[PDB]
Amino acid sequence: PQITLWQRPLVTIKIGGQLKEALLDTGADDTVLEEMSLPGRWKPKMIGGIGGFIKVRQYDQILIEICGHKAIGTVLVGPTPVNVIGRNLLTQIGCTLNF
Amino acid sequence: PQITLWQRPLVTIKIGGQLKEALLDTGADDTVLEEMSLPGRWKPKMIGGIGGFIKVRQYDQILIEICGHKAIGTVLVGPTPVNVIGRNLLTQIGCTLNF
Ligand SMILES: NC(=O)c1ccc(S(=O)(=O)N(Cc2ccccc2)[C@H]2CNC[C@@H]2N(Cc2ccccc2)S(=O)(=O)c2ccc(C(N)=O)cc2)cc1
Ligand SMILES: [Cl-]
Ligand SMILES: [Cl-]
Repeated sequence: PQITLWQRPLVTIKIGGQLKEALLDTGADDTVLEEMSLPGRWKPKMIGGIGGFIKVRQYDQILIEICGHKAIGTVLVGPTPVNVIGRNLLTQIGCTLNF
Repeated sequence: PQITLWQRPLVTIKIGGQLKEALLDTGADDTVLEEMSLPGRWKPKMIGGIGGFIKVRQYDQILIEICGHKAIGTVLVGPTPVNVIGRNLLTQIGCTLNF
């Protein structure tokens, strides 16, 4: 698809058997989602932006489906105010910026 | 152009006659630059990042070039982790997300 930026580029995703709304965010190095359970190992990380930092759990090799595409990547889980899909997974679906 | 996301989408901008590096951020609603001088009067604005909301300075109808494409719009000034070019100017230069 070609997605306009007149509005926030929100997509639905499936992860953990769960459906979630998320922002396609080229500014985010990694995908960050609100508190949820995920399988496997993880490690603690601090991520930050305007307003400061939050602590997240970093899970790797997580299966996610996005716009009918299945991708594998890192998911940061923690108290974010906005779920975003970061570059780490946008590359896997072949997403590019164009003007 | 077409910009992939394996690396941060950093581009050169020109504002106030000076060159600066900035991140193309489709997660940012607005355009937020590091502390700098801009002409005219400003207005207060609160923007929300991952660690919370903060006040920044809002300047309207400011000329700014993004990768050589000329724009004129709202530029916010404040303690942003990096210069970000948000949807208000990305739409202006005709930028979309594609996959
Ligand atoms: N309103 C506006 O214009 C606005 C809002 C908010 C900001 S921000 O400063 O917060 N900012 C830019 C940013 C921050 C840090 C590095 C490079 C660029 C966010 C916008 N897109 C990416 C950022 N994030 C997603 C987000 C947060 C809030 C609203 C919408 C989207 S995030 O959750 O901070 C995050 C941080 C870091 C990582 C990581 N390390 O992977 C992942 C995620 C700027 C502008
Ligand atoms: Cl103020
Ligand atoms: Cl604008």
